[PDB]
Amino acid sequence: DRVLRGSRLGAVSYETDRNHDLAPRQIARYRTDNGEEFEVPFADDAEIPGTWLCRNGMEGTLIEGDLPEPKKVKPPRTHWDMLLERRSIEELEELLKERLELIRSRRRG
Amino acid sequence: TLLQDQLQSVLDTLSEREAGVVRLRFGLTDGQPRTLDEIGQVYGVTRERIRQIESKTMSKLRHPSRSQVLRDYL
DNA sequence: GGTCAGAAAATCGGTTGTGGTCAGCTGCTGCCACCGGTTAACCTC
Repeated sequence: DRVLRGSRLGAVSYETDRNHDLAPRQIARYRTDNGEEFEVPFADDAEIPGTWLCRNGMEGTLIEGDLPEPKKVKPPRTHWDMLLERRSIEELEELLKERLELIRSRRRG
Repeated sequence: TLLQDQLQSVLDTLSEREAGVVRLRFGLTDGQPRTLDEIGQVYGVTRERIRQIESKTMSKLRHPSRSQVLRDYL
């Protein structure tokens, strides 16, 4: 009545699992913020980046102090800055001093 | 699997220099083929001598006297 | 009535050489995916 066909997106090879003449491997070590080593077996002919994602949840950096670069991180959209893009310093400071005078006359009496 | 074993036997029916030449030519020992002058460097003769040996060995393998067991593996 | 000596094969191996061909590499060539500004369409201050 209803017989179909189908396959998952992937092909299957047929090799032999030899365990001696493998590719030469360098073992690299990374580290997260919370002291979590994650041993990464690379190739021996392989560039080692300073940072690498781990199962710990974050991009764990290298265990070396060779590449400590923290530079390119900033919040591009702060409410203060997008306030500054539409409101001027004297207008904002006038509003601030008016509300300060109001709360001085309210709390003081 | 039987093809791999029959290939190993027929490859070992010939001598070791041309055997390792074919193995390095096709990556049957490591999965990575080599250049002709690379095989000539790791053996000890020039790459053109290597090419002559390779061509005549390929003809010897192509001969029916050794192609009997691989005639209909396709 | 032997006797080194030369000519000429073939055979493994360099060589040179050279020619081409292709893997790939990579700066233009140009098209293609978000991003949002604007421009004629709906509800009544």
